[PDB]
Amino acid sequence: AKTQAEINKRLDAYAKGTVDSPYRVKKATSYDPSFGVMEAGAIDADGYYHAQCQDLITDYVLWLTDNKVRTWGNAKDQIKQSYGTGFKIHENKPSTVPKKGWIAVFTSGSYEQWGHIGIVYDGGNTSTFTILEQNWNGYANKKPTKRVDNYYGLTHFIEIPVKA
Ligand code: MMC
Ligand code: MMC
Ligand SMILES: [Ca+2]
Ligand SMILES: [Cl-]
Ligand SMILES: [Hg+2]
Ligand SMILES: [Hg+2]
Repeated sequence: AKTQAEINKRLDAYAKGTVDSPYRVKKATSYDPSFGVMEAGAIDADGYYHAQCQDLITDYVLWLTDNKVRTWGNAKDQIKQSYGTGFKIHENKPSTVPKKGWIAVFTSGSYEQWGHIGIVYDGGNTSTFTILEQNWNGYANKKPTKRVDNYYGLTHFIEIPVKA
């Protein structure tokens, strides 16, 4: 498990393009004509579809679990598997405020077909929070980027283990 300080450091490094990850693009990379050239800092964990939302989580979960757990499936499929001990899936109830480093999973509305996923950067309040995510633009080309979300379509949070 990682400490909150380690988690918080890693989130800023994702957003800065400096994260210690072997899946971070070092030089602008392209292989899929349907997507934009991945900029330095984009995370591509599977070698398909350039830098999608789930690529970020694959990397993050690998890091949290010392490379023991590789995610499978699309964003929406993350709530149908377990990343292991100390990971907990919570339904988003309208009371529910997430914590920094938790994983936010969108599975309804326009997000239904593949889902969307990202990391809670600031837990916010009941109205909004700040997410760190890839590919909210659809072009699969940008590094992880922060966005204010209003909980629309957001159905679950994955609580991650945090070391004292
Ligand atoms: C490798 Hg944590
Ligand atoms: C609330 Hg699990
Ligand atoms: Ca990818
Ligand atoms: Cl997405
Ligand atoms: Hg640990
Ligand atoms: Hg939607």
